[PDB]
Amino acid sequence: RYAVVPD
Amino acid sequence: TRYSRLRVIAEIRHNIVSSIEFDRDDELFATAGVSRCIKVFDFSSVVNEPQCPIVEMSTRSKLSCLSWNKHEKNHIASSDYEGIVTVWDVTTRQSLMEYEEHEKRAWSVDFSRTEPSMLVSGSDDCKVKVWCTRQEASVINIDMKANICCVKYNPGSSNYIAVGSADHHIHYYDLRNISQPLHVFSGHKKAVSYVKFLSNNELASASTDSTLRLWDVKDNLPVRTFRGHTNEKNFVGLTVNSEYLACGSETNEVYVYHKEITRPVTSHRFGGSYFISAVCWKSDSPTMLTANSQGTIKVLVLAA
Repeated sequence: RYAVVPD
Repeated sequence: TRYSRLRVIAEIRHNIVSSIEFDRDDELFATAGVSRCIKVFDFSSVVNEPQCPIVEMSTRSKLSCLSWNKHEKNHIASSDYEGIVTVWDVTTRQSLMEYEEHEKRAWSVDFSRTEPSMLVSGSDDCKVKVWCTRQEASVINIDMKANICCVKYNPGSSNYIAVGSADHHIHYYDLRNISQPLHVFSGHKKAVSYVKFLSNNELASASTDSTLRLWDVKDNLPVRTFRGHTNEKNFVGLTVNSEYLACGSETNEVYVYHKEITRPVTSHRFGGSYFISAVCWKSDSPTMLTANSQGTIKVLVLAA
């Protein structure tokens, strides 16, 4: 997954 | 009253663009993202013509962020999904430095404005690393407790950095004494994905709590919370100048806020479930670069 902020 | 809309003055039709940034003179801009290609464009050509980058540099991994050097016209840094922080020369296409200490993806890189050979990165490895272009090894390392989404130098002094953390806080460090941050700003309810300075004393942040926030780093105070956009998941971009904040949205819309007003001044639908992925003001002007998850680039301008 790309450009997904860490939780 | 001053502005009510964003006009499209140019569009480069298209992969996620993670970063779009102007060079030191706002003459060139660069894009980079999942396609593993740092592209440099001439701004005036883009505005005036009916296309092609003037430089294309291929990389080994997807890029998360770009930062142009504030003194060396031709130098630009990148962070990538392998954790590598690279300094490039866009004229020779050389990788000048390849910094490989991070053990996980690096989400950000930032060249200091006032000590321009210094650059800082942050990573999912929970480390902040400060680098100097004349040295192969990191100069400063801060071991933090959570993934780091963004690190930004204060525009007036290379001694201060803001760190946007997955722990929901902004950690503001004086690099001369890293034992404790100067201050930790709480208020966001989810990871802090971006931190950007409006001025020496004014710091903005974005978070996947669907807010932007404004903070006072002189007196360590919360100032304001901005709402209207949708940002629960992605890196959607944050850019600020002396008066305005702009950010992306998972609705494929760009939002603009004036720093004194909590609800948007205006917004623009980019034209599926696309998200805006990168934004950058042209300094303190009403002109902005924007890009989305389809790879489309638009030059927008605030207008009456």
